[PDB]
This record gives sequence, C-alpha cells and structure tokens, in this order.
Amino acid sequence: AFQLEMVTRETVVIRLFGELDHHAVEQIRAKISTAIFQGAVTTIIWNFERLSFMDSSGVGLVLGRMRELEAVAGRTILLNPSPTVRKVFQFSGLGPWMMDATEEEAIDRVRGIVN
Repeated sequence: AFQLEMVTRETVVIRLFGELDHHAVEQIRAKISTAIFQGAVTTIIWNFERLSFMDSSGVGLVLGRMRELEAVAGRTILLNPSPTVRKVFQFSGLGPWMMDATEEEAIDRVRGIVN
C-alpha cells in the first residue's frame, strides 16, 4: 500500500507499506508524473519506513521519477529504508539518496536549511 500527500504545492511525501505490486507501481507513476509535468512537484520524499521488500520494479519506479525531476530542478530523498531495502538501494547505486530522518527533517533539509 501507499499514501501520497502534498505537504506543499511542490513537495510530495510517498509513504510505502508492505510490498508494491504492479497496480500500485502504475498508480504512483501516473499520479506523480502528472504532478511533476502538469503541476509543480519538484521534490519527492519517499518514506520507506514500513516497506518490507523492494525489487527492481520499485527501483525503476524511483529512477523513472528521478528522470522526470531532472527536467524541473528536482530532488529525491529515500527516507528510512529498512536493512534489507537499504541493501537493494546500495546494490542498485541509489545509496547516495538515502537519509535516516523524520519526514519534517527531510523537508527542512532537502536543498539545505532555508535561511
């Protein structure tokens, strides 16, 4: 399961629970790609706290959104991966986007503390 929540007009949090199946991957892709192209989403905070398993389809979902964000000066954070999920990201080359923090901290820090 997943939760999509616009915190600001430009920042969305995507909360994942359990495992993603193809229906969920396609709904996320559809909704979030539209939000980037015909909206103003420029930051995605993926909260993996409750995701128990991630496979190549999940990785591809994340990276396809990274390509969309590249056209709008966007940013991605992979928040709170579990040990197993963290391993999949590291093996896949996505380790550099990982963060262990609260959702509030991640949003405050995404492009550096605002001041």
